[PDB]
Amino acid sequence: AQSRGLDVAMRNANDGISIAQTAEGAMNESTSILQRMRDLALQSANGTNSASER
Amino acid sequence: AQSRGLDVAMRNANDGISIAQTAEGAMNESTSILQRMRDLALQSANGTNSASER
Repeated sequence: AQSRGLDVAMRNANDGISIAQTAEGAMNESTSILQRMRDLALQSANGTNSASER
Repeated sequence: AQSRGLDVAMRNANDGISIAQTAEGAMNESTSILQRMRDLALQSANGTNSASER
């Protein structure tokens, strides 16, 4: 019984690592988007931008 | 007469071991069923199961 429980525990831990991996990948995409947005803001901060390109 | 009684006692004891064997086999099946149910519960105790899997 304990060995079967251990196998089930390994499967549960693998599911946990998989869901963590999926979350990590989503966060990677989000971080890339955030960095792009930060660069956009920094570019907008330049004085010579009139209003339209802003 | 004692010899006849001894034969009767041997037959009765053998019937008893037969009953014990049948009960033991059925209870072995029951133990297997309980082990499978325990595995099912441990699997369900995950967090990555939403609702349908449960």
